[PDB]
This record gives sequence, structure tokens and C-alpha cells, in this order.
Amino acid sequence: GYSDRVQQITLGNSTITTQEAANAVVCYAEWPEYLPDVDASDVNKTSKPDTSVCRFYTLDSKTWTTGSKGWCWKLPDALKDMGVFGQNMFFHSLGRSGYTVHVQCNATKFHSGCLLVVVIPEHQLASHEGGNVSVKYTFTHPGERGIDLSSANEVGGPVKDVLYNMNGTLLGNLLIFPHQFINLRTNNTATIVIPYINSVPIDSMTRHNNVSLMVIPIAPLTVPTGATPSLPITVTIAPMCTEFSGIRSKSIVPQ
Amino acid sequence: GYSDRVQQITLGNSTITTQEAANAVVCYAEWPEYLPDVDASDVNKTSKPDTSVCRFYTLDSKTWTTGSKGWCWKLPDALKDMGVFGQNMFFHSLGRSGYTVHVQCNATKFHSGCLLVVVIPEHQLASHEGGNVSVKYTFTHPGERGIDLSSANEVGGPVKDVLYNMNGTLLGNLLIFPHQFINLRTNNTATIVIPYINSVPIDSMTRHNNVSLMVIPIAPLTVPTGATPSLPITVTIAPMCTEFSGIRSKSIVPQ
Amino acid sequence: INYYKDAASTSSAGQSLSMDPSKFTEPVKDLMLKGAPALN
Amino acid sequence: INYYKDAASTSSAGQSLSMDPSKFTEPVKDLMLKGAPALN
Amino acid sequence: TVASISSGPKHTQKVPILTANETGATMPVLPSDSIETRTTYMHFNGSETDVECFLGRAACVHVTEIQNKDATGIDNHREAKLFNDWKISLSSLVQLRKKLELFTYVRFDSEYTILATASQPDSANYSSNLVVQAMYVPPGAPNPKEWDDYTWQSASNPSVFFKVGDTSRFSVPYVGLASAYNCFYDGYSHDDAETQYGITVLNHMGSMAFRIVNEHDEHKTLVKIRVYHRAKHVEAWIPRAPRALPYTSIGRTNYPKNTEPVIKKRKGDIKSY
Amino acid sequence: TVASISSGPKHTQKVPILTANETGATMPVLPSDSIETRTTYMHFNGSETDVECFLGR
Amino acid sequence: PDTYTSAGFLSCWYQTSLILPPETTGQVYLLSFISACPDFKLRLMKDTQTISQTVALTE
Amino acid sequence: TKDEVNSYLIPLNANRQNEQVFGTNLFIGDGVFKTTLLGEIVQYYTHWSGSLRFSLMYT
Ligand SMILES: Cc1cc(CCCCCCCOc2ccc(C3=N[C@@H](C)CO3)cc2)on1
Repeated sequence: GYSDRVQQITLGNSTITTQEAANAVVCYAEWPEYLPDVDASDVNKTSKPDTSVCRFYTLDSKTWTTGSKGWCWKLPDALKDMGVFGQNMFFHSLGRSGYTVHVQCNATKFHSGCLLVVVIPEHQLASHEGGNVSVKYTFTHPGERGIDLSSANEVGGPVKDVLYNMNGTLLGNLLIFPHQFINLRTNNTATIVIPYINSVPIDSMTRHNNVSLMVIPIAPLTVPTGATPSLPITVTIAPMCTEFSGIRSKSIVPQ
Repeated sequence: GYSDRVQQITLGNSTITTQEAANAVVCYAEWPEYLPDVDASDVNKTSKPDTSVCRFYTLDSKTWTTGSKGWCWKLPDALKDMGVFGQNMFFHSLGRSGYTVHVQCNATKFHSGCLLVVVIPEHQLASHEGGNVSVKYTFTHPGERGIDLSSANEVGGPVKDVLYNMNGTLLGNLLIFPHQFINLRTNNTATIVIPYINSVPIDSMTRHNNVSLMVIPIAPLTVPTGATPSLPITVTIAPMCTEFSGIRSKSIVPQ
Repeated sequence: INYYKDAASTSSAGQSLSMDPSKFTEPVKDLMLKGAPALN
Repeated sequence: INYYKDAASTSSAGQSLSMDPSKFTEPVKDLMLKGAPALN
Repeated sequence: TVASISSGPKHTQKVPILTANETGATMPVLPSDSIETRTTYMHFNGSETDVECFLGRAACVHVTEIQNKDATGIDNHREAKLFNDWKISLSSLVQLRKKLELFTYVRFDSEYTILATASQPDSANYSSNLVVQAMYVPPGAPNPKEWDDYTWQSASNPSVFFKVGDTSRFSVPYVGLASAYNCFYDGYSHDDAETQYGITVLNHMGSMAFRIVNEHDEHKTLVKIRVYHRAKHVEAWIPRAPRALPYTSIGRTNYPKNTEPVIKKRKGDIKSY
Repeated sequence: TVASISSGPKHTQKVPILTANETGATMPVLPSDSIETRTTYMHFNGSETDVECFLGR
Repeated sequence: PDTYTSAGFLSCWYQTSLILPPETTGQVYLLSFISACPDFKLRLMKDTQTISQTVALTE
Repeated sequence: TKDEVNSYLIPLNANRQNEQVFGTNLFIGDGVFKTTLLGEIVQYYTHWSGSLRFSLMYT
């Protein structure tokens, strides 16, 4: 009586149940694991807070309306302030982590709409100015708020044009990245497990984000007659196999 | 060529060397160890940050002068703000820890003076008011500053009379507690290893301090002629075998 | 025959002949069998 | 393959892979053990 | 190898063509799951689509130019093209760039070919024969100031001397600092509020300096340098969506404003053929 | 080859970090004598620092 | 000097304080040395900014 | 302001408490490190990795 459909994920002191899942994606078919010695470089023993950092943090909720263009969060940024995960983050020189991402959106059998939930490794954004204008730090570190693709261009911020993925590629091809759809008629959640993907064994958690999670409405939300025209979307994310190394004074970052 | 005299303690990412030690005391002849299952009650898996919390924090320095009466720090309070030790502390419901305490005071072969360095398990202080006046919270949670026994009585604070240990017992008998002397002529540091001592397996780190460390001048400081009449005393302390459990929202404590 | 000492100096590599699209085409956690229902 | 008769005409030598800093880092007459006191 | 097996009529309870794309999988459906097929063999291996093959041919990565002329009274050789210099990079020209950016991280050895041809746009009695000297000036090493500085001694820095009209060829191992080169980098060099974003900060490869060794003849000679790059021993990770809009800058993803629709509009209906 | 071995807390009478430089030696102290380390391998031989290589271009 | 590639800082402070014996006075000094651990790797040879010249030397 | 034997000497003051003796970043190819043998050799190469040993001898 197991269905692909019902699932439970327990991680730390927190549990999620979905009764309307559509399997789960594990990026590149690899599950998060700690850093092996053969791959290690820094000689420091690392710190593995385990259950105090590897639990589920639910970010603040978004509201899908008929005019929504899509939202974008960066990792580990989105979690920069969650509990002890965040403290560890500002206090060590280097850290590394994988995540379980669970995006939630329920409706009824009269609604229609379909969101794309995708994880993009190394999502370098484009400046809407063109040329070689850079995208300032603050703009690519929105924190739990994430970036709202239907917000206005700002100065020093990225471009927010959806048919171009914020980088000069077409929305249609985002499907080459680990992703899952939430089609109100099928699905009510999306779950993706992200292994740590980098060109170095461990890195800085503040100067470099290693994935952007993106939720994009593709088939517009259509509510039943005289229904309220909107649904909330909630994102809950859990660091998994986290390791921190090179402890010290506590980083100070712009803004 | 090993002497009782020279020592090195490396704990985490921090190391201490003393070239003029007088052995080291291990309270009640027991070395800090984690909490065994047979002794466990709370069902929660605990978090053991290891090297990020088990390193040496050096508190701010004191100044021994001919008029000094002695100083008193409480644990884990004194460390409530040190790095990730402190964060963990405010963020979990329960925690447990042992410590290595290293008290430092060097002079020259012309100085004289002798400090008592003692650890008192469950040091319940007395109100200087008498009767059944209580000692308010803030007063018994001085933080890294500790309590200065030569400061004035304050209201809601403890009594600071040294011949009575702040509790109705005589200074002379403090020697029944694990302790070590720093006699300028012999010694320049004192080191005590404290195992976790409580009547419960794990407790709250904020509502209850489980040891007071006390440094008390007993033979007054006497400097050579026309020397400056004072010496600094420094206290460095390292949590060891720390475990935190029952993570959540982050305690808010008076003042 | 390599005439040179360093590995960078050798010619192009030879065909992976590795080829396994499943990391890209089927990264699902619970295995899907073709022919069985997608959602049970 | 050497094409030439004389030794000077051969290519560069090949890595010593000798490496022993102690003549430079520890030329002391009585051996010092790390961890033991420097001066006894 | 069979490309298709033989398959006949089906009337089952087992439907391989109905799936749920919401899952993120592309189910491996074949012609034989939905029509009746006959056996056929592949006759093919997929040799020429190997990434080593795809990135393994020489591509032009840079065209620069230097001239041989009397430097007498020139206050700025660099500025007179008495010796130009190039900031080694692999994205200044776009044919190869779009190919590499199909991947996120890439690792390979490089084989460089340098073709140099001369031009004599104004009245010369003859064509002189010039020798070019291209130096590798990695970051931290003195960079040339005049066309005949001590720098050109290049006692520790690899340099090649070849003749204009000829070609020079040598191969450099993978010089990246990390395990792969980042084709993309969503980071900064530090948490500064105004530091540049991108990879510009990461592919700190240094530059390469060219000059003519010859002193000047009576006429002037323009020498134009073309650098070709071939990846050998290629390793590529994490495929990405291909580049759709035009490029504007080395190292940023930025596209031009008021660009044109990249998807061709139908001449007719959705229903049109 | 290991570049660093794993090493944990220390509370000894054996102090490798105190020396007497007056002797003329450079005592071979390592990260693992004064912090807690994890194993890591060298992955490197020191090929390009051979004197034949240094003077050979 | 690269930013991305930067290595940190080194500082030193009084832990307690220097104390001179009687009949003694003034400043005392520390000598400081640097050497590499056996750990160390250096690669990709190039030319040093530490030496240059304007005309060839002669005897 | 001119090279002197004195820039090898880090001074120490008697009786100061809590204060800072010296500070430096760790760009081994520049600044204080640059003229040392280590600094001087590092400069013949483009990349370095490894542990450094910094010691202080008291006088
Ligand atoms: C004489 C002489 C001249 C030279 C040059 C040595 C080669 C050094 C260049 C190293 C390779 O440079 C790069 C730069 C960028 C990238 C790259 N950028 C991203 C888009 C992808 O790859 C890869 C290699 O060597 N000897």
C-alpha cells in the first residue's frame, strides 16, 4: 500500500509528511555524503553539529497569484539566519552541505496551475544593465526573502526576466537541471535532495552560493469560480551532512 | 627531561604551553566523559560540536594589587558569550560539559604572593542582607566579568566577604575542594580539569551554574622595591566533552 | 609512442565509451519501472 | 634513444627525488628529539 | 547492437506510454512501445559526440596585433603596439565559448597554435623576416614595459620564438587552482559590498606577451597574431541550458537590453505546418 | 603520502612546540603538534622545484 | 597578492604581561623567523619581481 | 625609513596588559615576508599550498 504518493522525511527533530508527492529527485543521482580524506585539503578537523543543523527550516511563505513571475532563493544564503546553522556559517572560515528541499502548494480538484521547481548549480546571474555591469553582493544575497522575479529592476541588482533564467538561457531548457513540477491536478509538493557540488572540496559559505532553488509558475494559476484568486507556496529546506571548518572570529558581511 | 613543570594542552584549534606548572588537578580524580545511555533520560539524540566548542577561551584579564580580595566566575556563565559555545548554550534546552581551567600569573624571583585557585561544585551564594533575602539572577550571572570580591555590596547581589567563601564557611577549609595554589616563588599557572558534576544527567545551562571558579590572593602580593605594585592574572577556560540537546528557539534571559 | 615526457603533451584522449544518461534522465529516488503506473 | 655519442648531448636529467633537508635544518652535533626539552 | 527489436500487436494492462512528467524523469520510451517494429541494428557508436571530440579541435580564441617600427621617441611602447599583451582567457570569442558553457566545470590540457602573418600596408621595398617572441607572464612576474626590457630575458618563464608566417605550437597542462575550471561562479572574491561578481575573479590565469625580436627596417610592418586553442584530455561536469541571447562581456552572463525575440514566430497559426 | 595525519586533544609533559633556536636547528614542527588535524594526502612530489628543473630552461 | 586566494592574518598580544627584574630597564625584543612545513608545495615557475636591470653588466 | 638591523627586532614593553604586540597579513610573497628566504623563493613560483612555521625567540 506504499504509494509513490505518500512520504515521510524525518531529519533531526523535524518531520514532514506529504500525502500527494510525485516521487523525489536526487540530483545527478547522488545523495549528500561527508568529505572524504582522499579529497581533503585543509588540515583542520571539521565540526559536524549533526542534528542541531540538519533539521528542516521553513522559510516565510510566498503568494502565487495570476500575475506571479517566479521566485529565486540561493543556498546557503536562504538559511544564513536559521538557528545554529546560521551561526556556524558566520563563525567558520569554510563549511560544506547538501540539502533536502521540500516545496509545498495545495489547492483543490477544481484549480489548475503548474510550477517548475528546479535546482541550478552555480547560477551566475546577469546584470539588467548589459555590458559588464556587475550584480552587487546584497542583490545576490536576498536571505530568506529570496528574489521576486516580478519585482522591479533595481540598480546593482540582477535582471528578473523569466524567459531567460536570469542569465541568457531559455526557460524551456531548465529541465536539463534536477527539477520536479507541482501540477495542482497531480502533485502538491516537490522534493529534491541536493548533494554538495563544487570544484573545491569545501568553500566559503558567504562569498559563494552553490545552488539557486527556483520556483516558477508555468501554467498560470486558475482558480474555480469566485474562488480567491491566489494560493500560498511554502519552501522548507534542511541542511544535510553539514560540516564546518576553520573556526574563528565571525564574519562581517556587507549590508 | 619531562618535568611536572612544563606542559602543553592542545584542545581544538588552540594550545597552551606552561614552563612553570605544578602538576594539574583532575577533580575527584575523574576526567570529563560524555553521557552514557544507561544514565540518559531525555530521548533526544544530543549534538556534539566537538572542536568548535571544545577549544580555549581566554577571559578578560584581572589586576592583582595589594588591596585585592579575590574574584569569582561561574560556569557555564563565564562562557555565555564565547564563540559557538555560547550560541549552542542559548539555543538548546539542555547541555552538559566538563572544562579545563588554566589560571596564569607570572612575576619574577623577587616577588612574593600566593593565590588559591579552587573549583566549588554547587556554590550557592549568600545575600549580604541576611534573613532570607534572595540573590537576584543578574548578580549570580556576571558573565566573563565574574564577581569582584572587593567591589561593594549591591542590592540583590551576594555578600563579598572573603573569610566566609560567600556562604557561611571559612576560607581556610576551601582546600577540601579540588584546588591548586599559584605561589610566585614556585608556580606561574594552575590547571584543573573539571568533570561534569550534577544530580541530573543533563540540565539547563542558563538557570543553573554548576561550579564557581575562585581565585583568591592569600599571601598578599609583595613586589620588589620600586616595582610597579601589581600583576595581571589571566583565566583561560576550555569546554570539554560538550553535548547539547533539545534545540529550538533560543532562550531570552534576564537583563 | 610518446616522444615527450609530460602527460599534457600527449594527443587527444580516446572515447569514453562510458555513456549513462540515467543520472540526467532518471534521477528519481524510488525507481520507476516502464509499464508500471507512474503514481501508485 | 641517444642519437649522439657524448654525454653532454643528452637531454635534461630526471628528478633527484633525493631530498634531505637535515643537512640544512638540523646540523646539530647532539641529536635533538622533538618533544624532548631543547636544553637539558 | 539492436536499434529496434521486432514487436507485434499489444492489448495489455501494462502501458509504458502513460507517465507522470511531474516526477522529473524522462522515461525511456521506444518506438516499439507504441507501434509494431521489425529488427534493425545501430551500425553506429556515438564516437563523434564524445566530449573529448566535441571540445577537441582548435578554435580561434584571440587575434591581436603588434608592429615593428622605430621606437625612437615612443613614450609608450605598449601603446604603440611595439609589443601588445593579452589577458589569456577562453571566452573573448564566442564560437568556442557557447560550446564550453554547455557544462559548469571543465578540466583539460590546452594545446595552443599561434599563427602570425605580416602586412605592409604602405610602400615597402620588401617583406622583412621577423621573428616573434611570445612570453608567458603569469601573475606575480614582471610585466614588460618596453619592447626590449630585462623581462624579455625570460630566464624562468616559458617563451617560444618562431617566424612570422610560420606557426608555433606547444601544450600547457591544466593550470587551474581548483579541481576544474569554473565555467560559472555565483560568488565574489570576498564579502565586499562593491567587489566584482562572476568568474573574472577566479580565472586569474595571467597574460601572454608578444613582441618582434627584430630591430626596425626602413618601412613599418604590421604583424597580426591569431591564437588557437584545442582542449585535450577533457572532463566536463553538470550540463546546463545552452546560451540563447548574445554575449556582452568576458565573464559575465549579461545579455544586451532590447535584444530580439530568440524564438522564431510562426507565419500562421498554432495549427500551421 | 600523508600531508597531515589525524591528531586529537593533547595534555602532555611532552611539548614539541617549545625549542631553543640558539642551537641553529629548525625543528620539524607540524600543524598536528599544536592543533587537532584530520588526515589529508599530499598528491604532489615536488618535481618542478628540482634544481635540474630550476636551472634547466 | 590575490583576494579570493588570501590566507588570513597573524597577530600577537600580551596574555599577562612582560615583567622585568629589578635593576633592569627598557624594551626587550623578540626575534621572529619563518620557514615552510614539510607539507608545502610550490608550482608553475615564473620570473621574480625581485630583480631587474637596465643595461647589460660588463667586467 | 631606511633598511636597518632594527626592523628585525619586535619590541616588548614591561607592564602593559591586554595590548597588541604586532600584526601582519599573510601574503607570503609581499610585505614583511618578501625578503625572507621563503618569501624570496615563493616568488619564483606562481602557486603555493602548505603549512607555514612562524616562531618567536625571546631575548
Ligand atoms: C610561450 C608560452 C605561452 C604560454 C601560455 C601558457 C598557457 C596558460 C593559459 C592557461 C589556460 O588558460 C585558461 C583560461 C580560461 C579557461 C576557461 N575559462 C572558462 C570559460 C572555461 O575555461 C581555461 C584555461 O605558455 N608558454
